[PDB]
Amino acid sequence: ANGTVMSGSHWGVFTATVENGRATAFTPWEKDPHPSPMLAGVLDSIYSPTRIKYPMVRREFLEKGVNADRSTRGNGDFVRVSWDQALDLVAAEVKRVEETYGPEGVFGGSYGWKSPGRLHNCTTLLRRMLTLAGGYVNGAGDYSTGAAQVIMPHVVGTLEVYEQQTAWPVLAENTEVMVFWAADPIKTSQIGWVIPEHGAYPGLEALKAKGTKVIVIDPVRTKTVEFFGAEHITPKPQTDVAIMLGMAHTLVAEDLYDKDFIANYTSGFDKFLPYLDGETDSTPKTAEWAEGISGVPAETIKELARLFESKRTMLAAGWSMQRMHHGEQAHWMLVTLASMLGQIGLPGGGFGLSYHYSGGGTPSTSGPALAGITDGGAATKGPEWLAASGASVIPVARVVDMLENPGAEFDFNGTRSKFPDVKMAYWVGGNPFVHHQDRNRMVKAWEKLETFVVHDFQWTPTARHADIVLPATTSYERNDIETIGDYSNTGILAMKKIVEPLYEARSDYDIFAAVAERLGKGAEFTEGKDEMGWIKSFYDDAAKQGKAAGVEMPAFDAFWAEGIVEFPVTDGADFVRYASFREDPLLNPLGTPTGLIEIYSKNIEKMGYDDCPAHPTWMEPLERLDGPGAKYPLHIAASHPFNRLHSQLNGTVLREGYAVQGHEPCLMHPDDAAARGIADGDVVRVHNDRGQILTGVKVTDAVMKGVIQIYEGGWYDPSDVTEPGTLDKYGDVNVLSADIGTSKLAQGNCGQTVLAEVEKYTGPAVTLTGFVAPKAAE
Ligand SMILES: NC1=NC(=O)C2=N[C@H]3C(S)=C(S)[C@@H](COP(=O)(O)OP(=O)(O)OC[C@H]4O[C@@H](n5cnc6c(=O)[nH]c(N)nc65)[C@H](O)[C@@H]4O)O[C@H]3NC2=N1
Ligand SMILES: NC1=NC(=O)C2=N[C@H]3C(S)=C(S)[C@@H](COP(=O)(O)OP(=O)(O)OC[C@H]4O[C@@H](n5cnc6c(=O)[nH]c(N)nc65)[C@H](O)[C@@H]4O)O[C@H]3NC2=N1
Repeated sequence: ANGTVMSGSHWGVFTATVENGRATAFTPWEKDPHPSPMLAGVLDSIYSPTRIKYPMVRREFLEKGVNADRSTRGNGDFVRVSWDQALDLVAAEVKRVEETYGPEGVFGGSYGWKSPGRLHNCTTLLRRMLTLAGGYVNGAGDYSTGAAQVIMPHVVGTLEVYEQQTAWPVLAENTEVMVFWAADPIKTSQIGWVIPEHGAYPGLEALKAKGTKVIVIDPVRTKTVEFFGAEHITPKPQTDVAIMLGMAHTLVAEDLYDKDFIANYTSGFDKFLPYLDGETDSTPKTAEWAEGISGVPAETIKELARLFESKRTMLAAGWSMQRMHHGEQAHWMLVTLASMLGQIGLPGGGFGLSYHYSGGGTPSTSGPALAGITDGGAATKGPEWLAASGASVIPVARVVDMLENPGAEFDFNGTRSKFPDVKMAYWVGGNPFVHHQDRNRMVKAWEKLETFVVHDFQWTPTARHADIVLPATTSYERNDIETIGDYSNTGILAMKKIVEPLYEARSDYDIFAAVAERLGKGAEFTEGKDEMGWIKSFYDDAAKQGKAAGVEMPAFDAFWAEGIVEFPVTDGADFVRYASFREDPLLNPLGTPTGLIEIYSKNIEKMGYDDCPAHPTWMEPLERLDGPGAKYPLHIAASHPFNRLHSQLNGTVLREGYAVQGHEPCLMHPDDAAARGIADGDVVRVHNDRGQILTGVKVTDAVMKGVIQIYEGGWYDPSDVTEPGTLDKYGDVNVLSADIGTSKLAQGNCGQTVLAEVEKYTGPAVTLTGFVAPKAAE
């Protein structure tokens, strides 16, 4: 096999060079305006030393089954087995758990970023098989906008976080002041949930070319700051709401805010005002009060408030500030501040919660939607699940609380239910042993599972902790179809097979059709179709919709031969979010009970949640930098990796470009380094009451004083899985996070509410074992 093949991924469209059946180079699509350097690691992930070769069974589970000693999961003691033995065993375990415990005994939430592709959607495929097996417990929401996606529907009446933004070109022509609040779009625009078009880069470039004022509010001097030479505001992490309240207070005290916009488009500001003024608690939320909490100068806070009120301003907020205790307050208070500015719905004004994600704001084309295989759920009646058997769904980040407290009650967005009693967890396309908070608690809670099954193509910590590991193929070893552009709908791509499945790896589709076949539902899982039958069915449906919309597309074979279809932009570049509501709120009301922006929410008031009041409120978090009585001195900006997609690509050649002494890097301010005797490049121990990890320090004033940056996604590498609190040799920041809910409203994760201490490491030397396969899988 010596040629070139085009395909796509979460990092973008690309062309692979193949030489005697091996992919040797991934070259970015010629129309990608800003490719990601991570493509080199994508290619490397097909072949790296942590590629999973064969199906494996954890020796203790192979020998003892449910009586296994579960405290040794993760020690790497696996036995290689044949595909037939492993499929029989997985099918027997699914049947056994379903029969013995009901669907409530099987957790199938399997949260994860997987790979794009309408056919090879491993998490949907898992659920298609589990539906056929009798059912399963699902997850609700995600780790990205756990809080924001639940509070927005109460406030603005829509999901908001995953909806199209005012178009980039409308911003270049109308916005005078662009604010990136807790957003680093240069960093996070590299990837897409579906194939990315990188539409933010030309949008950002156009703002810079127009000379538009840009202000970044972030504890770290990011590349977004650098790109624009932006005015950079450095709040102590977790104090943005106090700053917003200080700005709002200033707008009232100086009599500047838009009273008309508040009277005509919002509901409940009159119940928020007294609190803002301090009438209810003797604590006027002044700029000075906000300086006390956040560290940002009171005069800067007022000057920003005045600037935003006097110029067409776009508040482009990111999501790290809601992935925290009381996370709901952040975007609720931002919308409240934006309502006080009165520019929601005007070209270039208001707010936007997706300018830093998957091309939000890239103009949408007139093309049709593309849909892929489904879980079969809307197809034969799932039996009756009664409340006594527990909820059939949990907020995703409550997975460990669930395992630890079967039958216990939990509150979620106005409803109380009981946790189901789960005995089996099946995970594909996700890495919970890296993405979930409080690794030491989670490691212990996993002992409640009888059986844990994982499919991946990389030996992640999650694969290392499974009882049964099945090697999946990458997208580059099969064919698929997918949209380019979560919002732009730039076109549809043929994700063409580049190389044959490596080693004994199999698509998740093939695996699940095999398990389903052993359960007696083979035909039902495949629907009588094969890989191209499924792909052509999705395409044809897309084509039928396009033909009916005046966007006719070629026949399938013709589309597949070209490898792509691109669609025309009609009016998508003119899109202004909230314009129709602004233009006539009686004709175009929002989906809230009042039809208006709810600054005070009667529906939330009725829930009676102490941690989620009925108007945006400054509440003390579990821990925050310089909080009164806080134990630990440094805030960890546990944010998204520049050179990984979460944990993805950790076990590739890219790792050498950022690792420090082989460990995940930790940014630290020179003053904080010097106070601990720490030198740039030193191995340091980062620890709190929940865990301890090793990182390699990079001393830089890019991180504000009091804050260290350790990205999420590091492959957890425990020194000894049987030792509680064991040191993590590589640097998974989730060993240090707490596992608590943003509040009772959303139950989102608080992965960025983290305080810790750092010292030069003086323990025993460490050997990294997470970047090579377990000995028996070699
Ligand atoms: N402290 C902290 N701060 C954060 O900001 C933070 N972010 C959170 C968020 S928003 C997210 S979404 C999570 C990410 O958590 P997530 O589990 O989504 O992370 P990934 O590293 O994308 O794991 C995806 C896995 O799927 C595997 N895979 C890819 N394609 C396939 C396939 O076709 N088949 C199979 N079987 N496997 C496949 C990949 O190899 C990889 O191991 O981390 C969350 N955790 C976080 N913690
Ligand atoms: N390169 C890359 N890697 C990825 O893993 C990745 N993941 C994707 C996913 S699923 C999503 S959800 C998004 C995540 O998009 P999200 O906006 O949640 O990104 P983060 O990197 O967690 O935080 C963005 C910025 O917030 C700053 N910040 C942290 N705490 C605070 C705070 O208290 N106040 C303020 N004002 N700023 C704070 C951080 O320093 C960081 O620069 O990116 C997506 N894109 C991604 N790109």
